[PDB]
Amino acid sequence: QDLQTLCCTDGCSMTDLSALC
Amino acid sequence: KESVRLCGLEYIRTVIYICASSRW
Repeated sequence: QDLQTLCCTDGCSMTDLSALC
Repeated sequence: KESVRLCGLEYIRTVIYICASSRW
């Protein structure tokens, strides 16, 4: 459910990471 | 919905990399 957690399932895009930056 | 799959360290490493590059 978490952004980092679901990244090991769904996945995070580059843009999504930039939003965390 | 297609994105990269990073788990923990892999995610953190990719995030800090982009965050740092954007600060440089």
